[PDB]
Amino acid sequence: REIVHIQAGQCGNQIGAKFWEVISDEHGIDPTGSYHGDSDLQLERINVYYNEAAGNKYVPRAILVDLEPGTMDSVRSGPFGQIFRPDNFVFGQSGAGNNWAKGHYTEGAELVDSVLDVVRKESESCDCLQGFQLTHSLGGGTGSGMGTLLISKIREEYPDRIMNTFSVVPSPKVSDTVVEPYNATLSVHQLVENTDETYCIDNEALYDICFRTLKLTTPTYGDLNHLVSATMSGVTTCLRFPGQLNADLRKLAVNMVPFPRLHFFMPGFAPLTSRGSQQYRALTVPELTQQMFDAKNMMAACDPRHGRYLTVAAVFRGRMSMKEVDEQMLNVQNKNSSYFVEWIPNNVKTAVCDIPPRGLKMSATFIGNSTAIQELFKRISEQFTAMFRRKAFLHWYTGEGMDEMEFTEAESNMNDLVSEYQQYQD
Amino acid sequence: REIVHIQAGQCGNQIGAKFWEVISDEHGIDPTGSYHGDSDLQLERINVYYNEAAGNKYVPRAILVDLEPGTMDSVRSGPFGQIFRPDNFVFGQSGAGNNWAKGHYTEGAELVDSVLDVVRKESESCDCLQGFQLTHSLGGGTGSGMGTLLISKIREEYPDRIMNTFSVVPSPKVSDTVVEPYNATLSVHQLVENTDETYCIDNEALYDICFRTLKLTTPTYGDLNHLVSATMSGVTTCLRFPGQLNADLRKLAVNMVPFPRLHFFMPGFAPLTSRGSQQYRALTVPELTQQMFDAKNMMAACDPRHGRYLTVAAVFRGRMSMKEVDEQMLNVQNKNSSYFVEWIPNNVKTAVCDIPPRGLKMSATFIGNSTAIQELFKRISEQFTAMFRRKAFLHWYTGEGMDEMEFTEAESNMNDLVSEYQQYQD
Amino acid sequence: RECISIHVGQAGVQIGNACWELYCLEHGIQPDGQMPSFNTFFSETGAGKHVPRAVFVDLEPTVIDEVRTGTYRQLFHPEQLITGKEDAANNYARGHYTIGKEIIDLVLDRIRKLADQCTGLQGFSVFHSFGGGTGSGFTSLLMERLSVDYGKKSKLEFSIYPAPQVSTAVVEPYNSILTTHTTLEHSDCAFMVDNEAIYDICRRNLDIERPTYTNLNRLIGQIVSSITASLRFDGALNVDLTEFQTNLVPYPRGHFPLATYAPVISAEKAYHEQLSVAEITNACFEPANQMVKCDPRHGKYMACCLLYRGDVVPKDVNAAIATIKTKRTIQFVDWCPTGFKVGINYEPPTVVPGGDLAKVQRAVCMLSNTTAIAEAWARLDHKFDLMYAKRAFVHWYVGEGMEEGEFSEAREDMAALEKDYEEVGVDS
Amino acid sequence: RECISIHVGQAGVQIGNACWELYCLEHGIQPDGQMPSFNTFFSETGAGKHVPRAVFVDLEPTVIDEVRTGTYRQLFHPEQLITGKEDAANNYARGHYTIGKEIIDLVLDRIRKLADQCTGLQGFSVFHSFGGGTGSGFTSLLMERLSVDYGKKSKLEFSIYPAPQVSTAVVEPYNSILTTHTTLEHSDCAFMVDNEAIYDICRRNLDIERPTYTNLNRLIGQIVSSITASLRFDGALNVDLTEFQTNLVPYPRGHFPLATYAPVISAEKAYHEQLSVAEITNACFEPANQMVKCDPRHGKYMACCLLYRGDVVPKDVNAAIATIKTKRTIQFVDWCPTGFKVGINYEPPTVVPGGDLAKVQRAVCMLSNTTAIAEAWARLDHKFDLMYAKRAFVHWYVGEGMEEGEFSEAREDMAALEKDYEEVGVDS
Ligand SMILES: CC(=O)O[C@H]1C(=O)[C@@]2(C)[C@H]([C@H](OC(=O)c3ccccc3)[C@]3(O)C[C@H](OC(=O)[C@H](O)[C@@H](NC(=O)c4ccccc4)c4ccccc4)C(C)=C1C3(C)C)[C@]1(OC(C)=O)CO[C@@H]1C[C@@H]2O
Ligand SMILES: CC(=O)O[C@H]1C(=O)[C@@]2(C)[C@H]([C@H](OC(=O)c3ccccc3)[C@]3(O)C[C@H](OC(=O)[C@H](O)[C@@H](NC(=O)c4ccccc4)c4ccccc4)C(C)=C1C3(C)C)[C@]1(OC(C)=O)CO[C@@H]1C[C@@H]2O
Ligand SMILES: Nc1nc2c(ncn2[C@@H]2O[C@H](COP(=O)(O)OP(=O)(O)OP(=O)(O)O)[C@@H](O)[C@H]2O)c(=O)[nH]1
Ligand SMILES: Nc1nc2c(ncn2[C@@H]2O[C@H](COP(=O)(O)OP(=O)(O)OP(=O)(O)O)[C@@H](O)[C@H]2O)c(=O)[nH]1
Ligand SMILES: Nc1nc2c(ncn2[C@@H]2O[C@H](COP(=O)(O)OP(=O)(O)O)[C@@H](O)[C@H]2O)c(=O)[nH]1
Ligand SMILES: Nc1nc2c(ncn2[C@@H]2O[C@H](COP(=O)(O)OP(=O)(O)O)[C@@H](O)[C@H]2O)c(=O)[nH]1
Ligand SMILES: [Mg+2]
Ligand SMILES: [Mg+2]
Repeated sequence: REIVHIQAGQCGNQIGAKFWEVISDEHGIDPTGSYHGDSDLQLERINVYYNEAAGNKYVPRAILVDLEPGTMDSVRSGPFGQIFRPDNFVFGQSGAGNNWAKGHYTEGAELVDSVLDVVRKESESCDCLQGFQLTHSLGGGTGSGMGTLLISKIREEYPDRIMNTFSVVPSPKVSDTVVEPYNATLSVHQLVENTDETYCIDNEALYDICFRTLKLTTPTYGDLNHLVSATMSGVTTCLRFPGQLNADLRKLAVNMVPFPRLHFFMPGFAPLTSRGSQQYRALTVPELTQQMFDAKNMMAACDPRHGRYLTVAAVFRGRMSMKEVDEQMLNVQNKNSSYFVEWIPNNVKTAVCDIPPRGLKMSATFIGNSTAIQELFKRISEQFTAMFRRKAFLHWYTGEGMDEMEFTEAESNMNDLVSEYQQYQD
Repeated sequence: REIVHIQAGQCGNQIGAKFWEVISDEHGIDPTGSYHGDSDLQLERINVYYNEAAGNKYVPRAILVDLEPGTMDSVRSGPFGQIFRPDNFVFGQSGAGNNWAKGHYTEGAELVDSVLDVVRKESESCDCLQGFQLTHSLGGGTGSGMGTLLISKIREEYPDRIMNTFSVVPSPKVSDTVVEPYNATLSVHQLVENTDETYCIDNEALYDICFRTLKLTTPTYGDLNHLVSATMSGVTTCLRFPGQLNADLRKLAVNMVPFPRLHFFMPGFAPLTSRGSQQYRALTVPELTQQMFDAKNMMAACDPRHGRYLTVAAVFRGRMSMKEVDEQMLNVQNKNSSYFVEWIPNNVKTAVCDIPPRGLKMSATFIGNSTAIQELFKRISEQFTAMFRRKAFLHWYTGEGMDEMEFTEAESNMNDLVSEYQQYQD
Repeated sequence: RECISIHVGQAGVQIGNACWELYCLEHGIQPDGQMPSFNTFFSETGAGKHVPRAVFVDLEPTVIDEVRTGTYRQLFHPEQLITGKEDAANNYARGHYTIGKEIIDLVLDRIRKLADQCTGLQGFSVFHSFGGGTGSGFTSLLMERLSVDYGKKSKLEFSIYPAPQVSTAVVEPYNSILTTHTTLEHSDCAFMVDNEAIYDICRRNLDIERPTYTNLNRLIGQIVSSITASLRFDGALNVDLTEFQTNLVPYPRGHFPLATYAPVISAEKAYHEQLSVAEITNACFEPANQMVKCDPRHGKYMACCLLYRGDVVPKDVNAAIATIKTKRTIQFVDWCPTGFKVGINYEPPTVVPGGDLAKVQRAVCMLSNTTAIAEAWARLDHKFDLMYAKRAFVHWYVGEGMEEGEFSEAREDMAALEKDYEEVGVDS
Repeated sequence: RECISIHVGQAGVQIGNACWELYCLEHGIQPDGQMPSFNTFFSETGAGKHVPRAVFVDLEPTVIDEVRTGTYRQLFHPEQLITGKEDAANNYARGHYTIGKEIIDLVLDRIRKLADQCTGLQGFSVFHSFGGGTGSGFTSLLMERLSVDYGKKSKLEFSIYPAPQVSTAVVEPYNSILTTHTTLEHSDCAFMVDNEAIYDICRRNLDIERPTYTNLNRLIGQIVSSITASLRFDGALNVDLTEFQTNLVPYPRGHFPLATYAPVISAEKAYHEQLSVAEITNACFEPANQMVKCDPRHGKYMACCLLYRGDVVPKDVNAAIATIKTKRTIQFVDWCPTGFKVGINYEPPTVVPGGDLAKVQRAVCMLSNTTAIAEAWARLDHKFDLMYAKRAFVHWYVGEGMEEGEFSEAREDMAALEKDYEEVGVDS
């Protein structure tokens, strides 16, 4: 039950930097590799995430991908870089330059061949692959461009493994590039088609969490990605660890998706709390559900009170009663059934993991799949049309070899995607 | 079971310089001769490689051949020179000068008579000769020219002993002489005909190992030949030492060669690792097989994924289970049977030697005989035709007494050799 | 004199965890196997170590891992501890075919070996959930195979039935539809258990406001042991399980007995306590003590069996029966008159250290066939149809090779299942 | 009362390493030879030192060197320790003629001297691999010579048969084709042993995921000792090996018995254990416990002999036989009805310090003639033909003077060997 983690692009590498830190702490693994934890859990399920080398060394089953060493170099240079083997630093020079066409279509493909060779080498060492996880930004040339190439080729090799990816949704407040939503559309066109599931991450919403609910002052990407990693680990650690309602991801996905083409997720983390609150807030499952249900804790700028939920996953960590959980789950559906899909009478899936989080007594994560997600796609299409009409910057991509009808096709597919949510929205 | 080692030419002497160093360390023998090791192995099988003189002295059963003292003088002058007896320094003055005709046909032959006299004297002292090993460069006048004379005369004297030679394949990046591939062709013509087996060594590939896989910076011939010697000793030490699947070389060869005229080998060493990797790499038989199978660890510029393997030898050193080895061996053949010959259902030969390497816990070496080898011969023939057409430099050889039809014949035989691989290539 | 217990799926194994604990309780069986002195569930070695005759199947190692790292791991042998690797993904198709088919040969052989090791195989009992993959699908696979090989042995199933309101997986109704049919087809008896009813009992009768499955399964196991452990042990009116088959199922397609348990008393409650046979059996007819959320009131009753432990006298039992006849509100079918089998085991009811139930001096369970069960299936039926109308989630099975008609077919089989109660209740 | 064991080839000697260890185990024989108190395998001197009656042949000193530098080197005498110098190179031609012919005179004389030193020579048993040079070729040479001189003594061979999938030498199928023929011709019985099956047993029954030949040979030796050591020692139903010849081979060309061993239990497994005669003999008929990768199912059975150690009673054995008759799936030939010889040695089964098998109280092996063996030969046959079609490697034997027709001839002899099973299985 191994999981392959591929980090790609400036952000994928940066996000994954926090993710692996978290995981290492979760299992009591020293930055230089050795395990010093004290629970059976910490040892026994390393498996998934680390290769045990002699000497008690554990190496992350992951590859860091980019066309510039920069980001990866800073990681290697600093803390936790030492846990990574040289073989996980696959990069060229020069980068794409935020160009999807160069990443996917030209230049990074060349690197991708070596990336996948390494992946293959890891898949040979794997005992039992459960699946793959990619971390990247939707609008990024290497993250998404190269990432989408990797996805299409990995699924080719392994149709039956879980293909998942976590992606950053371009935020209205932070464009980089003019064609950031262009890159996103191009990737979406492939991402939808080639993955089993993808997570929607909106920085702007994450900032909202940071300050509005956590009242923190200055979010860095590391703090924001810390938040993200909490949910990523929330998801998979319970896959790893024993529990009561184990929800393998695959199973989950099964349950999450009623329709093959709608595989977008809305994660949210529950025990979000400011420090002040610590002294005032009781922690119960209903408390966690209050924070799960509340749209303000969503990690993406989509309002679940606007859209309708297809599926809701409710991840629990810690020794909760089944009654308490089940009753509260039910209570949520009793209250606002109107925001759920009509044809499924129980749209919320519990998944309780016995194992407590470190530190917290209880923890929970919300994962959903709602029609509200279409709003972000609409934002993309909106911008795209402006851009497309005047081919702004397109010449750069044209030089790479992209056709206007190719982009049009991608747009169409975006339009389809939005209509698909409309079909079940109502 | 003695082995005679003849080093010839600038490189044979230089390569052998590292080889004997390695061997001496393998057996705990001091540079000045005496044995100070501590294992039974180190003592009991010296036999093969050293003559025990009174006083606990061991002398390498080998002869250093050249027409200039230069190289041998530097060896004698420096470390380990003291382990060699004066009788092993057989040289004249002047050299050939990179001229095969002078080496083989004229001048070095005169020296060769004294060389072989010494060889004979050693063969008289031998108890039980297993065979002979020559180290040389294919395109070298004294290495190969004189070497080929030695080979033809030794086999004459001893048809039933193993005639083997290790030879350097002219690399595209390093010519010396214009007629370096000419010399190679001329020698090949005799080498094929007069040896039982020969090893293909391509410097360019060895550099690739040095940096690409080992990430070392500045290869010297000594570092590169260190690598070579690791494989040479890999091969024969297990011949010497007890093991489970002892694979005498003769037996091996039997198994390696389906057809009398195809006796070329593709060695590769397995525990190739950079220093960095040390802290991250687990060492298992599958790990070793991953590095054996991977074409990037081949010591010659031939791609085994291009050609087809006739035979694969798998040398193991250390206490491995038979299951682990046998299962993994099988696994390789299961995966890529398409790169193996059709008419042999088990094309890989294990040879496990019980005895561990010094230091490493496990070690392995790949030896193969594949059709991919023809690529180097093609490079030779390619160059040759250019050269032959305009007799460039041929006048130098003409002066020595070489005929154009003689070279043509040699070419034909090269062409035959290539076609022979084609016949089994498919 | 022996029978084998099979635990498939998480729920099956988690119940099994309670079951072997209980059998250790019943005789004071040490972890090493000491136990003097009962070989219906255990087999003895010459070491004096007795081991259970049971099989645990989980296609992910995780649950069994907990068994192998838990107490009692000395008592269990790897033979019984079946672990797969990879997952059946919540779908009957893989559970029954794709994955299960790979492991089932192992499983079947292990069962066969144990069967050969038994002397006087009465049959077997299987614990599973109706809604899962493995629990259902794999189980299904297994039951078909067991019906081939062990044709005339008892086939009892204990199936957990999803609460209409609480569900943890969206395709549970889809899986259960496939399951049910096949189950029926090969089973001799299937018990339905509804987690919500049990939760209600835990909070209302046991007064426990924080139940987990571990305590829920303690209840279930206690009941089950009273049903089976006890029946092989000797009593005052020693009844066997094959006798219950004969005496439980009036119809060829009989068969879905409902069990209740009614002395389910908190420690505190038990102080005051005095529950006579009559009092206990009154509690058995309360909806609150049903074990399945159904409501006896509106169904008809067909067989009603009462299983006794401890301090019970036949005369008083008969008086309690008369009370039941009097108190009727028990809409018995006209097909059967009076068909209420009693079994009485002298052995006192047991209590588990770690439980929360007070020690009772007498204990009675009630087995019953009622038509009210169909209501539970109707709830499911509508859920099934809704999903199938959209064909939601179907691709998870179609990619696995399932045919749409197969699912619609299975629903039609469910209709026939509902019709079984219609038929029975209908006619008189 | 005596017999001699000959170990030829690496494998033969490595098995021998286990064999003499085992005989030391059987009586508590000290390195110096003390042993009181069994002279079937040892001969006694007036020093009180008993030495084995065995011959080890290796044409390279290396293996014997390990013997002479190992434990037990006090027990072995140089007479028995035959070393050559140079190599037979993996080829029958040198093994049989070129090299072997030089050493064989020594070897034969040493055998002859030991034969003269025996009192009551029953015969001899030879351990070798089918595929080698010396192991095959030299062996072949030897067997011919022994059939000349010791015409009426027993000729048992224990031949390791290359696993169809794992091979260490390309000319093994070429060597085995020559070997087989001659072996048959002079042998009374040849055992086939398949390393892969044994590996499977080691990992599945013994649970050892890192087997080496040293532990594989421990298994083999244990079995062999139960077959022979034991047969000369006294029991309840003391059977001899010559009786097995009489009772093992129905056909003149009989003869390729298959042995299985079935109590092959890990220490841990053995805790739970209870393997009765019936249980053990069921295990003997499992493909998993075969020792050769073949599958009993599709062959026919002709003789089946059961060899018992320790805690065994005839009545219960007979009951187990009845079980076997019942459980049949044993396609016995109509030629023979019921021909299942049992031999029972009171002496308990032994365990080697250093082994990984649990102490068992009773042990049973099964010897059998089946037609399924031909399948193994068919695999080889195709490999042989492929090589011969190309004439690959043939020059290694042609330079040694072999004729092409000799190899094709030998294949035709193999066809006749396959025909032996055809014949037998065919007719009824
Ligand atoms: C004294 C004490 O109890 O301190 C708590 C604490 O004060 C609070 C505020 C923590 C704190 O988290 C944050 O302030 C935070 C910072 C950036 C982004 C997101 C969150 C805490 O830093 C985080 C830390 O979390 C963990 O230890 C979890 O195991 C968590 N670990 C990490 O995120 C992690 C951080 C650094 C290095 C390695 C891992 C985790 C969660 C899900 C899955 C895997 C791991 C906890 C409980 C605390 C501190 C230390 C103050 C809270 O967060 C989490 C994820 O638990 C914020 O609201 C919760 C409520 C906690 O009570
Ligand atoms: C602390 C420690 O464990 O150091 C190792 C070490 O770091 C590594 C990197 C060694 C090292 O080898 C090299 O760096 C190297 C340099 C030039 C050419 C080729 C290799 C090592 O130098 C080589 C040395 O090898 C041996 O000792 C073998 O017996 C080897 N000996 C020689 O090649 C030799 C070198 C100098 C003088 C005399 C002999 C050998 C191999 C096959 C057959 C016979 C002998 C070893 C294990 C190490 C060091 C010392 C760092 C490695 O190589 C070998 C041949 O073992 C390189 O990848 C392997 C993996 C080893 O772990
Ligand atoms: N009473 C009881 N019900 C349980 C228990 N565990 C799970 N259930 C119920 O059984 C159903 C859950 O089945 P799952 O655990 O999802 O699946 P499974 O049947 O084990 O098989 P898979 O789907 O392949 O994992 C739900 O309706 C749960 O409410 C338990 O320990 N006790
Ligand atoms: N069971 C078992 N099989 C072995 C052992 N050693 C080798 N074999 C098998 O026997 C065959 C090997 O024969 P070799 O060791 O190559 O040769 P040999 O028969 O000793 O004689 P030569 O070829 O002349 O060396 C292969 O099929 C091996 O798998 C051993 O110790 N035990
Ligand atoms: N959450 C998050 N978003 C990031 C990070 N880095 C870049 N992004 C987002 O990613 C988009 C830019 O794409 P980028 O990652 O630079 O593309 P690439 O590097 O060329 O593949 C912007 O919407 C950013 O907000 C990060 O570390 N965390
Ligand atoms: N690996 C290797 N190649 C060598 C060495 N010395 C010369 N060569 C190669 O040998 C060829 C030149 O032949 P050379 O040895 O000078 O011939 P000779 O000395 O006249 O017999 C070139 O292809 C070199 O790369 C060496 O020490 N190691
Ligand atoms: Mg499960
Ligand atoms: Mg040998």
